[PDB]
Amino acid sequence: MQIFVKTLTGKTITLEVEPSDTIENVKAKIQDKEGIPPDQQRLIFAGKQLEDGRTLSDYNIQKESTLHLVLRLRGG
Amino acid sequence: MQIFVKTLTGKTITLEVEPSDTIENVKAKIQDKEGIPPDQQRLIFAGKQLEDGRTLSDYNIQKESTLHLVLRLRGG
Amino acid sequence: SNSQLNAMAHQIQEMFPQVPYHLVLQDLQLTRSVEITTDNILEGRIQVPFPT
Repeated sequence: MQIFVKTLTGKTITLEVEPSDTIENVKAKIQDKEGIPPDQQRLIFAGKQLEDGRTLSDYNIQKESTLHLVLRLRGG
Repeated sequence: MQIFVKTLTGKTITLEVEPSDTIENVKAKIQDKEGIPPDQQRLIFAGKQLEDGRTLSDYNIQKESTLHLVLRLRGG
Repeated sequence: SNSQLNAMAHQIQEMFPQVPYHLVLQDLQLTRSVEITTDNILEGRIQVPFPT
């Protein structure tokens, strides 16, 4: 199934994944297309944060769902 | 006596209870009136969370007191 | 103007469908960076919809 990741810049990335895929792997795929480190990649879904050690089936993430990419920079 | 329960939506309901009433029983009333499962009913009073197996007098809850009802949505 | 501020805030509003719009515009004037604004919300710098 294909999903759509929306970036804060208004960019829409299309990713081909399966319900059995892990959140960690999804972010790794984004690093393959964009290059952004998964450590700084906070995946949010409908306002809820997706735990790295989870699957798409855990949050009922279906196809064509919008994945929110949140950034984080703690320097103080 | 009467108590006021306020939800995150701002909605406020008045519940008829007595000091001898148990929190578990009170939340059960909300479960039937609003349809909210007790498993997702988090009753907070004065910053402190109330336990199910406790009475209203256990926390010295007086009449016309406002209780905060927070939901627990997990897996959705 | 607040044109760019609104545009940036609305973007975050789509990410977090449970955050006060006026609070989003608030941090947007302080940090002025969506990379930190949305972060601040997740950390707990922004007040959530709590009854009172």
